[PDB]
Amino acid sequence: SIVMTQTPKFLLVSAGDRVTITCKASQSVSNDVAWYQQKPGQSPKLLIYYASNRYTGVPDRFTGSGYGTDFTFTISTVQAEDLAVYFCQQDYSSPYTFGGGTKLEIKRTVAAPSVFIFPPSDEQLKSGTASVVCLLNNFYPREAKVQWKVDNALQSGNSQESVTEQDSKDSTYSLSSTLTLSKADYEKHKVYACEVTHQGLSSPVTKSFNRGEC
Amino acid sequence: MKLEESGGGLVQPGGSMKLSCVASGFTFSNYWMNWVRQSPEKGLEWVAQIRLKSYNYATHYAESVKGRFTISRDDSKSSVYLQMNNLRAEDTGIYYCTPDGSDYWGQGTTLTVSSASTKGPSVFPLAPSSKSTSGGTAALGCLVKDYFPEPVTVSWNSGALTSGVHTFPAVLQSSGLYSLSSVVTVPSSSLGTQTYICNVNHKPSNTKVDKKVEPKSCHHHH
Ligand SMILES: [Co+2]
Repeated sequence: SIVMTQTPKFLLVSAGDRVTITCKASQSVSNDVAWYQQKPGQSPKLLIYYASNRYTGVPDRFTGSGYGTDFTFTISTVQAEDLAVYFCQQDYSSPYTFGGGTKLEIKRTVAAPSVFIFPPSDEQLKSGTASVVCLLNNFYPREAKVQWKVDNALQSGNSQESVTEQDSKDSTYSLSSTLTLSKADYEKHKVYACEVTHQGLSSPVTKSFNRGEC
Repeated sequence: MKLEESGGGLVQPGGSMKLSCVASGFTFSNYWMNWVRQSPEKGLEWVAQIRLKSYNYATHYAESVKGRFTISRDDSKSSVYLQMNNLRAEDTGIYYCTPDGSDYWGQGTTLTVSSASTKGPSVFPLAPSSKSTSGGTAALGCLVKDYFPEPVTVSWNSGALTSGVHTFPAVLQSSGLYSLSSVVTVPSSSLGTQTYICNVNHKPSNTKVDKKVEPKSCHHHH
């Protein structure tokens, strides 16, 4: 079967800038190449077909070209709403095969997180566990250090972080960090602090609460 | 023009499942139909195709599904189906139904092939408070913890609330059970008149849960 080799795997672009994605077929596929856009949480959307025709309703910034083995797809002036993974696909002969995808990250101006902290709920505590959640909202770039401190003692090995996809409008990320401990350990300590270090903060920001405060 | 997949779910390796896709707003009998699947690890993979009455409904299959999967259609019901036998772990993914030219796609239907038993989540409030308030905005949310397998879906006030929502990718805990948070930022003035409810659905365990998230005062009045 025909291998479609799609490059780059990742692309960092400022809005207004150009995106060029390439697919190379392990053998000739004439012009039976299509390009798809898949935004987070959505199904693929057809953008370009027979390698160079743009589908109905797709804006002019989207082009493609190529024949045989070498195919490219272009977004001339990338918009925040173009945040997606893009895929090529070979229609020429079965099995129809897809490129591995290209993930677009949109470069923007630095934006500091707003930081929020959440104590464990009364209901969860009843069950023997304490989850403490720190939220970093609407920031850029993704790079961020979140440090948990309990009674000013730095934590290690007992937290996990999750990050959202870039927002289609403001191009920011949000991030959750969840500190997990036993109810017994939780009740042994007073101060629960999340400390955030980020390029957009002139100095790390700490949000905290006392066990029993809320 | 619309397609809708159903039939997906959780199944044991070696098990069987049938997916369905119903079309409307086009002349179905005129279109070749495809099933395509997607997983993070493997990406997009074409699975099966069925052609027209003319062809005597010619079918083709990806090597990896040959002898196990059968595509069929019912033109009189504008429907295409995928019968899946002897399911493998690697058949896990979201399955999409798409016509020739892949002009349009459905919402997809999730197949999970796993020997593990299911576990429904607990849903805990992330209460809004002074600790999650900045400049007249408050953040609140819900922690959906200790479930297996993926996915859960989270909505707010039955989908009436979408602005400012961030539902985070689940993370695998050291226990092997998933956890995720969904948050939203809202006017802090809203807290007094608006009820905030996270609607949680983990279909594998038949969990359908609505959790009202109530504000906490802490010592803000002091
Ligand atoms: Co007080």
